[PDB]
Amino acid sequence: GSSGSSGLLEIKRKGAKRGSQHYSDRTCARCQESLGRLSPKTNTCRGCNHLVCRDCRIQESNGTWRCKVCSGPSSG
Ligand SMILES: [Zn+2]
Ligand SMILES: [Zn+2]
Repeated sequence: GSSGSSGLLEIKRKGAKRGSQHYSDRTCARCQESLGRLSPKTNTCRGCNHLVCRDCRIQESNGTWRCKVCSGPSSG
């Protein structure tokens, strides 16, 4: 005769109870800089609707602008 069994799980979550005040940050999407002073609402790339600074974007016509990755060359 013979037999054998096994099995186990590992749970790991944030830890802190359900209550995270200000659990959101605003950092560039190309340089991940501190966009604190800057405005993320307006600093949104119309291309990929992402968050970038006034340094990782390019000025375009029709008062539009896109991120280097967008306005710049193609990227896989
Ligand atoms: Zn973009
Ligand atoms: Zn940037």
